[PDB]
Amino acid sequence: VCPPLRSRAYTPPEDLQSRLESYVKEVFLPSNWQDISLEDSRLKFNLLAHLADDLGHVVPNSRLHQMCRVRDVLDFYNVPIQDRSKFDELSASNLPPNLKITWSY
Amino acid sequence: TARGTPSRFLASVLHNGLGRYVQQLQRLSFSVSRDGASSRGAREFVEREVIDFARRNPGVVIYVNSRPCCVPRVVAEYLNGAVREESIHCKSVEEISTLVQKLADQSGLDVIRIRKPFHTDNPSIQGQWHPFTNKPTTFRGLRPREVQ
Repeated sequence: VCPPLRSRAYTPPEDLQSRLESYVKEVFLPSNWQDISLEDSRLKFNLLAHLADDLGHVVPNSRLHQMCRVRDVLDFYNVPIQDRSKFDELSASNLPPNLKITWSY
Repeated sequence: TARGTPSRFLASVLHNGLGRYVQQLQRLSFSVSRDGASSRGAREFVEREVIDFARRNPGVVIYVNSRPCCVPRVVAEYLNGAVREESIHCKSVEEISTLVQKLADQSGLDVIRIRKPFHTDNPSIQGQWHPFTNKPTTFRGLRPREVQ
């Protein structure tokens, strides 16, 4: 059975640093944990897979190489993303009273 | 050419400036397409300019219709009943903005040869010349060679 399609929208959690540091402790602890280099493939995979499973949002292959540090991972997981259609965006962008937008799609 | 084209006189829709200026443009219907390189500029205009234009011109109703189209278009309806349909096909954001602003600033009167660059309803203030102006009057209104 195919699971229902997942929504691409992702709002960063408020307890993002706490969750990320807990996962860092689980995987790898030292001071300045944001600078823990993710050069070991085993640890990189563990951390990123745990984060993806938890948050529902995964690092794309294009950004996987540039996620070199826990700081980079934190940046990627605190930048948000939305998946609403262009119609929804335009209609929710505070359309003036004299501007009517309709989709025949 | 002028002889092969209709012509009109300089005029305003309802004396547009005497009391107050009324923007003649009333409706702007933008037929755009989700897909199709022809309407890329139209899509960018809808995203970045149409809202600003709408709020700048509160007297114009704008209808953005996104349907499958090979030639995106803009239909401008003016108070006088004139409809001007312009293709925004493969026009950049700047070109679309200039075209829309020209439509907004333009009256509904036909774009044909204007016979005179001016129009006065009261051309004369001192009295239109007639042959008897600048002609002196004679005693008892006697025409030349009249005896009595």
